[PDB]
Amino acid sequence: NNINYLKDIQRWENYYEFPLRYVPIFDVNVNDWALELNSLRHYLLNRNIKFKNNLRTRLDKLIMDDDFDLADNLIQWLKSANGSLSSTELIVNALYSKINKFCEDNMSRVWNKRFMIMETFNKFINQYWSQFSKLVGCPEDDHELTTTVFNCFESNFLRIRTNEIFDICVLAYPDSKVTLLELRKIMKDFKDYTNIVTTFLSDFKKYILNPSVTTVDALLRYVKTIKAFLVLDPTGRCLHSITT
Amino acid sequence: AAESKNYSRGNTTSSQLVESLGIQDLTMVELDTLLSAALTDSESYNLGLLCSDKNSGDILDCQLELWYKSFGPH
Amino acid sequence: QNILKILEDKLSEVRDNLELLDRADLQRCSAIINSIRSDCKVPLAKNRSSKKPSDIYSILSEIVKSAS
Amino acid sequence: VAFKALEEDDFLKVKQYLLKSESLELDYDQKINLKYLRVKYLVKIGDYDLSMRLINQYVKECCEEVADSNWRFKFEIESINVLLLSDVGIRSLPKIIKLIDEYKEIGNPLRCVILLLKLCEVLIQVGKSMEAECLISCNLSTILEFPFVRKKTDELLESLS
Amino acid sequence: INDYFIDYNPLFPIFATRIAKGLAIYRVSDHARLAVIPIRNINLVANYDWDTTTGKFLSIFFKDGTIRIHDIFKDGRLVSFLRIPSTKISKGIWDRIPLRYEPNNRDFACNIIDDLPKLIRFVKDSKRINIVPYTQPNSLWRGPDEDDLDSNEKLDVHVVFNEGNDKITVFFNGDYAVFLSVDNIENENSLKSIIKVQDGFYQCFYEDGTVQTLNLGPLLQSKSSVNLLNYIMVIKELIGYMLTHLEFINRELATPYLDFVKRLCDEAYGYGKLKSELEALFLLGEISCDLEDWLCNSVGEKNFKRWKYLGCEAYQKTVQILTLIFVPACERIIIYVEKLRAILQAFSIQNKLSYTSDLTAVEVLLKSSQKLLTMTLNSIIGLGRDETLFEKFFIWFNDRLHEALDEDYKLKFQFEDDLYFGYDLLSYFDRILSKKGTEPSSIIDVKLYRDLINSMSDMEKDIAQSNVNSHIQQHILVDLKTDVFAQKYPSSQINLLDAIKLPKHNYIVYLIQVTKHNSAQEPFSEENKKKLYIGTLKDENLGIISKESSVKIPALFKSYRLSSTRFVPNRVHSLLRDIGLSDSNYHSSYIRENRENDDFIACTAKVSVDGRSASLVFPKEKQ
Repeated sequence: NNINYLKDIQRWENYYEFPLRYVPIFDVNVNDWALELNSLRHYLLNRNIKFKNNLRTRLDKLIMDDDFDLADNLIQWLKSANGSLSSTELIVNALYSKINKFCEDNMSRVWNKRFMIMETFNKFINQYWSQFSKLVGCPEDDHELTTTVFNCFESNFLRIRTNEIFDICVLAYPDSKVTLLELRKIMKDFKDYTNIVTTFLSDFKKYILNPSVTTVDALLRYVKTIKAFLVLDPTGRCLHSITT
Repeated sequence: AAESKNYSRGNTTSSQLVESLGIQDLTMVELDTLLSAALTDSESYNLGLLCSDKNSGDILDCQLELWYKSFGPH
Repeated sequence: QNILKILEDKLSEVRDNLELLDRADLQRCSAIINSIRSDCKVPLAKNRSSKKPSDIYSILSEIVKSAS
Repeated sequence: VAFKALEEDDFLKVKQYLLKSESLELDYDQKINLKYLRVKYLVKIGDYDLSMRLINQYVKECCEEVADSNWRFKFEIESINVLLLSDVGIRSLPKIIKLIDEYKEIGNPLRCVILLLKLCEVLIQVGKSMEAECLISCNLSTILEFPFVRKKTDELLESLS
Repeated sequence: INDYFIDYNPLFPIFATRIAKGLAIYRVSDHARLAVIPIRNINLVANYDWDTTTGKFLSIFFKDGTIRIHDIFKDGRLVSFLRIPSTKISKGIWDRIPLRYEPNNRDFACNIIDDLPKLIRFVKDSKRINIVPYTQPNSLWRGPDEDDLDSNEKLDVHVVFNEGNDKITVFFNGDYAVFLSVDNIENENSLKSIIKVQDGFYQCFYEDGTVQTLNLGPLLQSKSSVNLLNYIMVIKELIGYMLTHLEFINRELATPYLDFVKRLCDEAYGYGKLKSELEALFLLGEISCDLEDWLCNSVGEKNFKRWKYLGCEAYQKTVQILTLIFVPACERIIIYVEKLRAILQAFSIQNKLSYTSDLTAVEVLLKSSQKLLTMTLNSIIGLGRDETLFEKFFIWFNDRLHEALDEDYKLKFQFEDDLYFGYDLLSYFDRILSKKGTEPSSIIDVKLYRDLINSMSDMEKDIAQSNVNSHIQQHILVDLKTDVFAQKYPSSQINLLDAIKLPKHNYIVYLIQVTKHNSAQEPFSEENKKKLYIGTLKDENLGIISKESSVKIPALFKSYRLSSTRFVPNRVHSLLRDIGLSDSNYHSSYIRENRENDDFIACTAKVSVDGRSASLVFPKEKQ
């Protein structure tokens, strides 16, 4: 009941195996010592919920501060334990959190660049993909994992652009025109369009439809959105919804 | 990614609730209740049979739980 | 139970006495095949579709509109 | 009258009525009530091997012969009660949770609360009454609105004390 | 625009200025008038407060006890009128707290009101009777703004302070009122300024330097307690909602129909003679000379169609309002009082507080509302029989009337269609022509309905006062008045002027007048100088941070009342540039309105608090 952190189990392991060096009892060819260690680790995983949660938080923190070696040791420890918390779920969540934060850091409010999603993906791959492949153990040339990572990057790019579409269309236009055309290449579902308009109305009505705002600037910004969305949407159905 | 698409469009689902309660392992919880007190011989062979099962799941958990009950602190 | 859990994975060929499992499709296919061999309940799955509650007048106007 | 007699522990009266049940010509709605009455009476006596073999047959034919969901639920919770009363309620955990999230979407408050009491009753017979008290305390406000579960709710409170 | 007034809207570049004709609104960028609020006397207005959460509305406080709120965006249109029972207002603050009820698995308290279809109102215009969706009386200024994507329900709390006695009154949602009695009534200290720390946390600052803290935190953190507050407000509204419609049918449907019957029958022919004559007409067909005059001259064709039109709406519209209004409302009353009972019972066990609130008040309302639903259903069945008796009467009355006016009418309807046709025809006469029928309650027992609803409404005020106020007050803690400045200044009499909170910052900036206490051993020292020390306190625990620096007043500014200074946030520097950029009658050197008006000081005190500064304005009230 006194175990709360990984460092506690490592020092207890050292505490138990301290006499092992001075008296050899475990045969080299049989990994007996490892068997009960994994057994005790498995029970601690499957009996102590607080330890399980602490391991989740510790791994998330370690992957966040780029302590890759200790994270690899943690993953090795979990795999050896073979508990009800498999390392596959943890690395998935850790990778997903890391890519989200990297996306938030990098492609926030930057719209002048063209094909920047490729630039972001390449920069992230060169910075972390080799370390991530070492953590998982899969070959560096895993094509379908890179494809899924790219698909998540563009989904994150879409989500950020949906959030910022108001400042995108009102202020930066027409300087942000290029990324609007790139955005056009991504949107494919009716839900994407209904979310893009209902957010854009919400902010525009929040900010522009104030009577405290001058009417001349309100119209000037309004037509700026009209041309921006017209270039974004050749059909103009969203323009009709906005106009109505 | 698919779950995030719905999430974009946490402890909200019941699976996390049962995970939080710490009752995920059906057999381990059941034997923990059964061993609470005793240890009648007729039952003990039945529990020992579970440890000596030809094929099962968390067999190692039951073995060490039985060891804790037999020779642990009390 | 674990032995049956194993059979929940690799069994896909319809090999009789399916009722002790918990997979309906294999049971339904077995029921379909057993009927054809005999010549028997093709129980169709009801689509459990699923939101605004609206007001009284909107409901009443809806029913009189659909009445005609 | 028989249901009232069951509550007042008039086992002689309900036993004699069940004899009439097997040889009467009854409507389906009357059939299920006496079919359901027989299950509740058998739980009171104490014999559970017969009742358990009997109740699952009822619900299985309560989903194929007639697609009656309301009578499927009332029969289902009786299977939970007989299990947990026999000091083995852990087997019911997959079944109750499947009904909890299913009825959360439906939104019937009675269905949600009655499952909470069965969930709470399970958690206190495992040795983990600590979190059961924590769960019941947060939801104590919304479970007193239902009168017929108050007696089971109040009785559980004295157990926790 | 030169004035010592004006509070800037934190969320939009708009200010509220004061002019002679009323409260005025001018855009900062254009100096263009936007709205005018007609106010009679400035002295009656205790203070005005803007909307912190949304900024679309504006609040005005009157000294007598009325709160009036106008929206800026609708050209200053009045949107709601508020009253507080017998309260003298000194200074009020309006706050909007948005609730966040994130979905949690441990919360099994599902809602079914959303599930039940929403009610509808009955409103009749001049042309016809129309039916519109139901809207709460205060929902127009509380409804989910089209602007707020975060449409989370917002708790509306109005806090009221009474002058001369320092009594604290808190007002919720515009209907429910809670009274809190302060223990420190020994000193009649005027309240200088109100500062809001976060949602539901307020600090009050009096002239003597004592600080009083009101905390809504425990109430906000208890999910059930807020629901208790919401439920008791709904129950009172719906009871009046039924009562509003009950007087509608009595005034619009019942009385006009009966008055037409009375004028056409009693004023023309009489009741007792008519009933006997009509039965003779029904059985024998004997029409006297006088009665034929009544059919031709009094009734005629013109009133007959009106009689049918008035009668049909008197019954067919009456049943609609009983089924579409009363039944859904009475079910909703029952569901809410049942939830009302459950909440109080739980906290009687959960708190385990020694004092208990009796539940007989709830039980009486439960049976009374249950009595109503049984009683309305009896009427709906009753009006069903009335329609049958109604129609059978006129289908025969059509036949007699036209025969008297045509002498060649071909009788289309036949009595042989129905066997008991006579009994229904006669039974209508007794209902419409009798001493009980003469009363306005002939159609429905309006008096019994009016008494029963008022019985619940009067009892509903009892449950709110006796029990709900007891529970809300317990969850409300009022911090005792304390002196913080004594530790830094223990030998000085402290005079407090004003203090505000700088947004996005957790520090309290205050302006104080420090006068050293002169002991009885130092006679008549000239060090009785009023020092306008300014310091900072952390918003939570009011802890001193920086050493106070005494601002040196120039000798030219000693002829002004320093006590009347107030804080002015949100870029006062913008107006200074615009004054010189606008060809107005206002000159900046000091902002002066011409050469013949009062001069007001704009002390832009650059108090560098972690690199940031505020702004002050010094009013002119010459001593």
